Amino acid sequence: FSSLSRAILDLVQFFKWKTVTVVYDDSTGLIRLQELIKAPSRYNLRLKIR
Amino acid sequence: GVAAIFGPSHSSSANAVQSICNALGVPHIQTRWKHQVSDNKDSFYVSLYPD
Repeated sequence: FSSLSRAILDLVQFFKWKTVTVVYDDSTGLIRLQELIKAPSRYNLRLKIR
Repeated sequence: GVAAIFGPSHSSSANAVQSICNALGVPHIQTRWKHQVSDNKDSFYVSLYPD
């Protein structure tokens, strides 16, 4: 998930999004998507984690 | 022959000692935080570090 989190981040820029709503199921899923959560630090996304 | 095991104090090591202490019956007293997965059916452990 160092590569899968960069692949999901390429689809939220090819589709030109600004507000995503990342939904996981268990607490390990934050580690599986930590390259997507750190994205508003440099890009123009707006995360709402549920 | 012991009565309690006071933790190896690390997330990769405490999960291995917890499943031993759950098996043999002896309590396992933890003093640090540990990622406890949702389907870990263990009962012989306490954690004194604040959740």
